Amino acid sequence: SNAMTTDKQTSINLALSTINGKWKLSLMDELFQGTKRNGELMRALDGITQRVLTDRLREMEKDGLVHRESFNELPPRVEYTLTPEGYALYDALSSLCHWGETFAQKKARLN
Amino acid sequence: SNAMTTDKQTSINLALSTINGKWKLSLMDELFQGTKRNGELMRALDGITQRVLTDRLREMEKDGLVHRESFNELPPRVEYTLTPEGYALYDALSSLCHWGETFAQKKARL
Repeated sequence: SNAMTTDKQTSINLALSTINGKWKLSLMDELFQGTKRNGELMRALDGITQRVLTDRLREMEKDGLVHRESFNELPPRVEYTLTPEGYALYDALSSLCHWGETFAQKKARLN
Repeated sequence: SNAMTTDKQTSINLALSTINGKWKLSLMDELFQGTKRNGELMRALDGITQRVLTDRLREMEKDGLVHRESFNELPPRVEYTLTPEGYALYDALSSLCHWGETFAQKKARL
């Protein structure tokens, strides 16, 4: 928030720790396009195992980034989405991404 | 920009690498409100030596984050500010920071 009482380094670090784990950025990219079922994520993310996938989603749900909704259907259907904070972190990361893209292109141009 | 051709992971890591150097987040914070002289920065950052203050500022200038302005007056003086790129990276880190803050606060209430 840039509140003067907030230690910036500690809270940058804490924020990154929720999203820096293997697959998590890819997972977030998939959920940003829209609601996803387990099988869709299994297909979209090449070489991820179901054990790794559920582990990731569990951590991300815990951290408040991913919402898991179960539908009482025949058979039940489980939807994954980004939370509001999930979307907010997606946006912060896209801004950094945009920064690093511009910077890397300047380096290539002047090298 | 989330263009089809950009790897986001690599882009994020590159941005972070420019400010992960010790002191740099703090320098960038001191420069936000505007122009700073070497002595002001020295006094604001406890334990920084002139040597590493100059080393950081030089790296941040090379990375296009910091502008170094030389004034040719009596006597000459140098002033440091953030560039538009520097401000753009600062904004992006602030959004990240805000998120960690909300997260720690939520954790604290529980």
